[PDB]
Amino acid sequence: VLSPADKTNVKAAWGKVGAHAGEYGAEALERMFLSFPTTKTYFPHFDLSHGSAQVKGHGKKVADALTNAVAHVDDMPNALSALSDLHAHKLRVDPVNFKLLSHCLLVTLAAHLPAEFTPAVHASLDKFLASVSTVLTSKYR
Amino acid sequence: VLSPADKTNVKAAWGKVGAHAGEYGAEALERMFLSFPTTKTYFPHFDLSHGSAQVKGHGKKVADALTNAVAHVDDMPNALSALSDLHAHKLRVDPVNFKLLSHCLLVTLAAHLPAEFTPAVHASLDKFLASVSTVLTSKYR
Amino acid sequence: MHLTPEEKSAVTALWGKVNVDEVGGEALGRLLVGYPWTQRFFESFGDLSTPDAVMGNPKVKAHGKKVLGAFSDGLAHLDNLKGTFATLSELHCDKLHVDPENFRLLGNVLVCVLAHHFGKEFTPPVQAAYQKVVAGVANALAHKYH
Amino acid sequence: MHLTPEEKSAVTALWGKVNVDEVGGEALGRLLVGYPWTQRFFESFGDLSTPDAVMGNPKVKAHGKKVLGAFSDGLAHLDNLKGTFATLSELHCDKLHVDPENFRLLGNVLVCVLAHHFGKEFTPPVQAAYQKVVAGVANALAHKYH
Ligand code: HEM
Ligand code: HEM
Ligand code: HEM
Ligand code: HEM
Repeated sequence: VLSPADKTNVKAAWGKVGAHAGEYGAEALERMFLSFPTTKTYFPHFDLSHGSAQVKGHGKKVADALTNAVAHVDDMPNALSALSDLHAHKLRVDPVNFKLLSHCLLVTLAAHLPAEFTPAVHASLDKFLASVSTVLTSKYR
Repeated sequence: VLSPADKTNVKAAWGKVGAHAGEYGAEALERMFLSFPTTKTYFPHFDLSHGSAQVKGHGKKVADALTNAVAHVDDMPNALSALSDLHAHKLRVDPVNFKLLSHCLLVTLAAHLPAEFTPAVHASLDKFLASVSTVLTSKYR
Repeated sequence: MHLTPEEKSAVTALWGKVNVDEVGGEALGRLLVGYPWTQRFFESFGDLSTPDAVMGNPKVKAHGKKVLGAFSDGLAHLDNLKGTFATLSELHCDKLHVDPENFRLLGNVLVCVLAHHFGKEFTPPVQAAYQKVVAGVANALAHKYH
Repeated sequence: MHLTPEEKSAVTALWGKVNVDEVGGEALGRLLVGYPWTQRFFESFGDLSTPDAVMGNPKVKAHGKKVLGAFSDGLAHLDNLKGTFATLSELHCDKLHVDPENFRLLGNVLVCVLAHHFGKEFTPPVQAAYQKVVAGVANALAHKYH
């Protein structure tokens, strides 16, 4: 569970992301594709080339969803229900891949927010992504 | 989330274990130690040799806790508070390990409850062990 | 493999007693039921709405036999699973888009089916050797992913 | 260890810019803070009650530097990690009883640390090379477990 501290940490670091969320979402995806190539099996229909608009497009959607979870940090299960259903029933992404993306998202933020990416913030952001992943995977079976 | 069918399946299967749970606890550990030798890092103080009373006793302890969990399948979080505490703040076993013991437990049940280990029951027990795993690692951070 | 002559013989000897037809259909079926998301690759098989519908689906059973067959033949090249599954590794990557994590789910299901079938015979030391093989197989199959 | 020549040059060029003293302390400190369960091996280190207590603990800093010291040496023998890390693997197993999963957590933390420090210089492709490396090191450190 996320503590008040965590909550403050996340709103703060995400606060800084602001308008770059979309681009950071795209970048986390590319990092993931390059470091964990097995994740590509889920996007056979995508142009995964550098600067692919499909990836750009996708990065934004993911960032929008994270932004929405931050806005509803106290009711994530409900704020993300629809996305939980989609992933459980249609996409059927194996659960292990959530940890991979989470990891690439953390690397992206670190790379962009040197001043805010403190030990404390890092830990809060990691618990946060773990919680988002748990929600998205809750309806799998 | 354990469905009513699941809770039923579990109570039935565990029902058949009966007076052998302790022996099955012991057997699951032995299978874990041999198949996943990295798990032995948590028991440096034990005699991990076949038929060790240390291993036997621990086997009962684990079995017993599972029993208590089946019994309170509706209130696991509460039924296992203390155990969740112990593991998070004292033992501090890495979360990956819970999946290994869970697996050795299925294998043991399967080998001992042929008739009862149907495909539907297998699925239920797995979810159950997963739930139990979540509970035991919920206070880690 | 990092199989001990003793470990090799145990694997080999139990296998000799296996009905691939039955074990193949049961392993794949149990997979589809325990880990529902693996069904994303078998939409064309039909109705997998229930344990019963999965366990009974002939397409499932027949796919199961094909998979354990290939597995079975790999046990004959236990000293080069890599070379034995190379082509199958590319296929799974490039044509099927199967996440290699699935190879590990199956392996574990396989072990549960064997324990199920052999009871007593499937001892801790025997499971230990099989765990090494299933892992080995999954690694070989995942080897050509890029 | 599938390090292409170009991946190896990239690992090496960046490693040239690292202050192992500093990176070592940050990586270790951050692990104890992010995954507090890992604190189980350091009860003799004193106060690890808060982030500042961990990050600033002279013992954590000193150990971090030692750990990264051994890692840096590993980077000079990318060809023979197993050999390079063999006595250490044995020690971690037999004397320290350190669950190898700990080696993979540290690797991920380390990647975040390099990202933190190098910013934009830690490109998608450089991260992918480092990912292969931390995994190879974790594997080498676990090779002697039994
Ligand atoms: C916290 C992590 C994740 C978030 C917030 C997330 C969110 C989303 C969102 C918002 C969409 C678009 C749905 C729509 O069409 O409106 C989506 C689609 C998708 N996601 Fe997830 N996702 C996550 C993890 C993953 C992972 C780890 C994978 C696989 C490696 C994945 C694979 C997919 C796929 C294949 C689609 C469909 C894309 C398309 O066809 O356009 N997702 N996700
Ligand atoms: C299925 C999940 C598990 C359950 C229900 C469980 C239950 C228990 C119980 C009932 C105890 C004894 C408490 C006491 O001594 O009063 C215990 C202790 C312990 N458990 Fe857990 N356990 C689980 C998973 C694990 C795993 C996966 C590991 C490590 C591989 C582990 C490591 C330990 C250790 C090292 C002890 C203390 C041993 C001793 O010094 O006596 N547990 N656990
Ligand atoms: C022990 C691991 C496995 C082995 C040895 C194996 C082997 C095979 C073989 C020999 C084929 C025949 C296709 C051909 O030659 O054209 C095949 C096809 C296929 N496999 Fe795998 N497989 C394994 C695991 C899996 C898993 C776990 C999945 C998904 C859950 C999967 C999904 C498929 C699919 C979708 C096909 C194509 C069947 C069709 O054409 O309808 N495989 N596999
Ligand atoms: C890159 C991975 C690692 C490397 C290269 C490494 C290297 C080392 C070295 C060189 C030593 C000193 C050996 C000696 O005392 O003779 C050491 C000791 C130690 N390591 Fe590791 N280490 C690694 C990861 C870890 C992790 C992740 C943990 C725990 C989470 C850990 C726990 C310990 C402990 C507890 C000691 C002994 C400290 C003491 O003196 O009391 N190591 N390690």
